[PDB]
Amino acid sequence: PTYPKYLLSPETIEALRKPTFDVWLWEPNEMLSCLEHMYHDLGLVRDFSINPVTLRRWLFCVHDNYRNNPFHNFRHCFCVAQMMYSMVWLCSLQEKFSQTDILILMTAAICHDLDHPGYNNTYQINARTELAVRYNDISPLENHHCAVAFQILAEPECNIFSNIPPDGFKQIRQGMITLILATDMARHAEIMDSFKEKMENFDYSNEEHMTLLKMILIKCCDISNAVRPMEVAEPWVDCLLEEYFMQSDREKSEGLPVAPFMDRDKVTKATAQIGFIKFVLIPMFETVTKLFPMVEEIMLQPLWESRDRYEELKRIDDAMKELQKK
Amino acid sequence: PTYPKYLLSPETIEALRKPTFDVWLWEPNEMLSCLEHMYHDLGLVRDFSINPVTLRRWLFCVHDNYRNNPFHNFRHCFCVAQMMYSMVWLCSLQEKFSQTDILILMTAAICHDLDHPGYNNTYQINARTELAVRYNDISPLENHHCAVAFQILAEPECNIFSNIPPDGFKQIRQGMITLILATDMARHAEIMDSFKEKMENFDYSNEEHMTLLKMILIKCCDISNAVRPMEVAEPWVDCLLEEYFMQSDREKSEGLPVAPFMDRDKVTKATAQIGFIKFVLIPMFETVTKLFPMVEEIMLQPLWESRDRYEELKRIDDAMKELQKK
Ligand SMILES: CC(C)Cn1c(=O)n(C)c(=O)c2nc[nH]c21
Ligand SMILES: CC(C)Cn1c(=O)n(C)c(=O)c2nc[nH]c21
Ligand SMILES: [Cl-]
Ligand SMILES: [Mg+2]
Ligand SMILES: [Mg+2]
Ligand SMILES: [Zn+2]
Ligand SMILES: [Zn+2]
Repeated sequence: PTYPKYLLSPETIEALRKPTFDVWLWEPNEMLSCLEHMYHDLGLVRDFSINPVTLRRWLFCVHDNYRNNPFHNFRHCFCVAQMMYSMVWLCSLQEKFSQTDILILMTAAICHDLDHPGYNNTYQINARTELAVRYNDISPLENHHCAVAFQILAEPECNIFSNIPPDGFKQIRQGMITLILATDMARHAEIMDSFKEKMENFDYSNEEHMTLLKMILIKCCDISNAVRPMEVAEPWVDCLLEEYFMQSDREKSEGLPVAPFMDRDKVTKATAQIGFIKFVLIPMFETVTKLFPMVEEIMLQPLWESRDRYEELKRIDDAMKELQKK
Repeated sequence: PTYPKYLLSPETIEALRKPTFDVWLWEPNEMLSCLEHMYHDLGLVRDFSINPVTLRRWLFCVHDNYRNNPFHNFRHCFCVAQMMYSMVWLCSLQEKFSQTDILILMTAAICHDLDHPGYNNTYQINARTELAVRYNDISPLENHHCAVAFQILAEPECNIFSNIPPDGFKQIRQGMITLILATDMARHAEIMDSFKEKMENFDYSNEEHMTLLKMILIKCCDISNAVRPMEVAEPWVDCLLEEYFMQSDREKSEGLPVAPFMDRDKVTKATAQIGFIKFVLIPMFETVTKLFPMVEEIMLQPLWESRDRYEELKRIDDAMKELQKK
């Protein structure tokens, strides 16, 4: 009568293009079909002569190399790449960007957290891990993500880039690296600044302007959870906090600095979200809206709502804990 | 390491181009992935804007509409379509045919036995079945295969021709009808003569000449299982005879006429093959070799070897019956 799960119904194909898409409904293989579809639908399979079979193997290998972390997992990977896919449609990015650029944006989005250990850079550096030693305390996680990405692509079976002349590869690889390395939150302010600076007299044919825009785009998708509808956004926060508490417990247990923002004893869902939405998320999207007006209605709207929802929740949190003493 | 069965190895993708391909090793879902690969690899998806998912849904629906016959089943249609794909490479057919021609050839190969009951035309006509009545004793099975083919494509989610302009559709539809109908073995000698007549002075840009070549090609692929290595060829013969025996049993049991060549009592495997190879297969391929010289060494040769092998088995079979029969 009807078809297997991995064949996407036309309703799904439609919803995939929109930020309201419910990421929680799907299972690993379903998600892999979606990612696969994105590559065809954006015409990347066509313009880069990607063998459609290689692509499936690549996607599967990528899935294997994500870990069973509360937040930094394949579902998140999928979530980021889906957001990226929405923005290509919403902002008509194919008008402003070459196909190469779109290829870079999508691949980097899929790859950006490969083999995340579930503990942040500060953990690596303070605990003097293999990765910190290997990368000399310079964005060890992001370097490793990027290294794993190209290890997968160096494998013949998984090499979606096999039909691209060497000079194209070099350009793609350089783009991915920049993008994946830019997801390190430590660099946030720096990148924001450079962007804001160039944002004063922006030129779509100045390569350094474009590079920064791509950087901002991936950063946007990276932390775009709070942009999604409340039902979808809310569980992600719990997962993130779960991961943070796991780290601080270890850090406490081994005698390493604990970040207050990760401390089980100091942190509440609302206080965590409020400053983050208000001071990191909102300003970042505000700046993007100057280039793409539609972003306000689609991205800023629900962020404002989330801000208000969490501010109100804090009032509640405060009133309740006040009650329990005086 | 561990890729699912339905992700085809690069070795598999490779062997798919040769007529030595072992059709028996594969589960339905793998056979589906192979047929999918063919449409991409030949540029059919590209040149006809076939929605990659619709292709998959279409293939699945086609699968659903094949029956569980000993011979006339989905593995057979896969086998036929795989042989056709080999022809395209072996004989460099893309230098001779439009992409529209290829699409007709592939699609008709896939659709050519849809919903086969396991009883041939002679059975339908003599038993006055519903199909024989519907089609007035004119190639009733083949007509039925077609109708199902187009009933499948009439479903929007299965319609791999959605983005083909109406003229193109009419042209494809006409081609497919001609080819599927040419698979009725009652017409074999008629078609051979027409082709041989054209063969005296063959014109690659005469439409009548090409229509006939395409008819011969589908006919070749249809009975081509006999051209594969012994290990692959022989089981098919047992399957066909199972179907034949099932029918002749019914015909005896219902007082209908029985064809000698389908008779449990009159037929040996060896004697059936020798006859078929000598008076149907070899002459057909011999005349095709005059247009495509490479066919001799890769079809005709295995056929000669086969004919010799079965001649040996016959000597041994005869000796066995010389011990029974009282
Ligand atoms: C406060 C900030 C440095 C830590 N931080 C973060 O890095 N990401 C990605 C979040 O989604 C987030 N939410 C609260 N804090 C967060
Ligand atoms: C009965 C059999 C020896 C003849 N025969 C046949 O008629 N068709 C259609 C085949 O595909 C086939 N394959 C092997 N023999 C075959
Ligand atoms: Cl506001
Ligand atoms: Mg990260
Ligand atoms: Mg038939
Ligand atoms: Zn991330
Ligand atoms: Zn057949």
